[PDB]
Amino acid sequence: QQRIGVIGTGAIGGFYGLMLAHAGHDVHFLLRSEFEAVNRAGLSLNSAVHGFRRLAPVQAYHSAQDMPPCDWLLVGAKTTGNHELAPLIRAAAAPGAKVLLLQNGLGVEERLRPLLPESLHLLGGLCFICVHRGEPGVIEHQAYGGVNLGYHSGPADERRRREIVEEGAALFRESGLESTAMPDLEQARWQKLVWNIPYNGLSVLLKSSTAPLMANADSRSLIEAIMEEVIGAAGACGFILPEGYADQLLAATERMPDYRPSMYHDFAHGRPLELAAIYAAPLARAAAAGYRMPRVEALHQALRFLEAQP
Amino acid sequence: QRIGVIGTGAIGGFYGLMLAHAGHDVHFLLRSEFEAVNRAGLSLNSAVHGFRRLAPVQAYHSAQDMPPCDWLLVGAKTTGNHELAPLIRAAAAPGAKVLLLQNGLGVEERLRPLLPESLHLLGGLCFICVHRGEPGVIEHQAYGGVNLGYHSGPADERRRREIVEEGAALFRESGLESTAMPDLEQARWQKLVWNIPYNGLSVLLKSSTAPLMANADSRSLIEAIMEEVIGAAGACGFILPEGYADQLLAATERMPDYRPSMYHDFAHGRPLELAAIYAAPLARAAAAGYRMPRVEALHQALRFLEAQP
Ligand SMILES: NC(=O)c1ccc[n+]([C@@H]2O[C@H](COP(=O)([O-])OP(=O)(O)OC[C@H]3O[C@@H](n4cnc5c(N)ncnc54)[C@H](OP(=O)(O)O)[C@@H]3O)[C@@H](O)[C@H]2O)c1
Ligand SMILES: NC(=O)c1ccc[n+]([C@@H]2O[C@H](COP(=O)([O-])OP(=O)(O)OC[C@H]3O[C@@H](n4cnc5c(N)ncnc54)[C@H](OP(=O)(O)O)[C@@H]3O)[C@@H](O)[C@H]2O)c1
Ligand SMILES: CC(C)CC(=O)C(=O)O
Ligand SMILES: CC(C)CC(=O)C(=O)O
Repeated sequence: QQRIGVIGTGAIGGFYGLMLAHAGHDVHFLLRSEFEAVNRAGLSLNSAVHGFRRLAPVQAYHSAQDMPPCDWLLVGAKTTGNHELAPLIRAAAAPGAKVLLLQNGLGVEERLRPLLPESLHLLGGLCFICVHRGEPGVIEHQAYGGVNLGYHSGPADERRRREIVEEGAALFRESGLESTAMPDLEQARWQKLVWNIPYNGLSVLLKSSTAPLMANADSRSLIEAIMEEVIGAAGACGFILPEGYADQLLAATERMPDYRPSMYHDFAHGRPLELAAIYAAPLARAAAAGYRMPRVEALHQALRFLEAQP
Repeated sequence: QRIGVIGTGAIGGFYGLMLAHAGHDVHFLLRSEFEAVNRAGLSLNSAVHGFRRLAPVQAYHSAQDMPPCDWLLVGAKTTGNHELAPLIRAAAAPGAKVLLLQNGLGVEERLRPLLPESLHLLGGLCFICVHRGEPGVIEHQAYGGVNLGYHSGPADERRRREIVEEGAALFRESGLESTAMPDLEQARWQKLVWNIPYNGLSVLLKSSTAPLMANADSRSLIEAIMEEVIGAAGACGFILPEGYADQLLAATERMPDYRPSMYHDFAHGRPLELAAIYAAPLARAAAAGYRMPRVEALHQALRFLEAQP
């Protein structure tokens, strides 16, 4: 019923694009390194939640200008190349399209917004999912998959903004995925950092997946201390998270399957880490509030050092 | 002045050899590399002084075989006092001076209950870049000075200054720089400003001093850690000299690329000196109500790494 465009068909874009297509939506994929392989072989998903899923043939595109105008654009690219990202979105966007950034970090919508026409709605999609590019054209989905949507900016008034976020959530729900409308995209991005900041960084730094990090008492105490810093930074910036929120997130991660965070896969494959959106932007916002995050600041410095080493 | 060396590694081998090369009667107790040292001897390749060779050397595999020494240079690691203590006692002459050429905080006090109260327990702060190369070979890269401080023993206020002065004179006799320190605790805190950031980050970031100093992010991290140790020392009653971080950084800039002792330990599978270098300063700072979040986090990361397969 809706024409969906996927700008950046990686683990996230491939997964959500495939899931929507399997729900009967008209999905068009823009691919980069794997366009040729996915164009011929197709898209396939190994998922512990949804079983094996395949799309063949896929409506795949190597040029964004080849794509037809889409009502929703699912941005699955990393936050690392914003000026490379913007021209593609405008090309594939139908009049008044909804742009949904399926991206981690803080301040990402504001940073992309100057390049996007004011006629386009800009939304944030916070994905709680364990997923990675496993094999060329194959997506490895380990757990979860829910997406929470929030409206950032666009021509909609307050009622229409809620309707558009609800419309986006319902699309994923129709696909068999969990989805809720968030009242405050900025508050939700801060909440998501409480998990991404310790786990993404320590997985790279300590060369470890989630289970050994939770099993060892020192890493677990370090994770909790980092969580408190992010929660304090969120509070200092005007967003007070729920009571005992660190304990809730720690408990759920213990129930998580053994998992290597997205940033771990990035570091192993030599891809740029999303340090700017996940670490630098929270650190800068907290500094503006006069709130120091010593452990996060030190972790960011170590991550930058590791990226720069031969 | 019979000198004994308990733990003839890089540190014990270096200072023992320098004393022996200066005519002293030095007796080396060895562990893993005894048979190698007993045949080849001790060779010192020093970028500061040059090449020195001690062959043959008075080498021992058990402290029981050692004669009673007036000075005991302890160059062992701080990770096995239960093994270390009977060795010191067996090699100690009556009223001997035990010099702990070891990093960390609280090191002497942790050893004092296992040594007779008639022995003089001293600390030796060694600012030096030295490591064991091939068996029997000591690779000395930079610096080498030792500052001495008195911790415990039967000596009165007068003899405590004389004993610390006598030990410093031995090292100055051998061509080394050596200063008598009035406060061993403050001097140990000073040495921690270097070993806390550089030992841990070398293991954590799988790197040596040159890459850590050349990268702007790791350099800022080192500095931030240094200010934590400085602030903790001041919170515990020991105000360190001003701009000591900058002085340490400048010395490290003029250091050849160096792997701290803890880096060699991790690579060889030996236990890391975390208890003396991190746990003790953290607990001491905690009792003073001073928090070291970066050092606390570094210590947790190191404990994680040491427990991994
Ligand atoms: N479990 C997860 O993976 C997860 C969970 C939550 C949130 N996220 C967030 O989702 C976003 C993507 O993460 P990911 O795991 O999916 O990484 P990924 O597997 O590397 O996917 C990123 C995709 O974007 C493509 N891309 C980037 N620029 C492009 C351009 N101009 N044109 C066409 N394609 C372009 C990349 O192409 P190439 O593959 O050819 O390089 C890649 O396919 C990140 O912001 C991440 O924080 C990920
Ligand atoms: N440039 C430096 O190396 C440097 C500088 C400043 C401070 N330090 C500190 O000096 C001390 C020793 O450093 P290092 O570089 O000489 O290490 P090292 O090369 O490993 O030398 C240690 C020597 O003592 C032995 N040993 C280790 N633990 C022992 C124990 N519980 N009991 C008896 N003997 C033991 C070792 O036996 P094996 O032969 O079997 O290994 C070895 O012979 C450490 O506290 C270190 O932090 C070193
Ligand atoms: C639920 C998290 C594992 C997803 C995420 O944010 C990531 O892997 O980067
Ligand atoms: C004086 C330093 C270069 C030595 C040190 O801290 C070490 O190697 O453990």
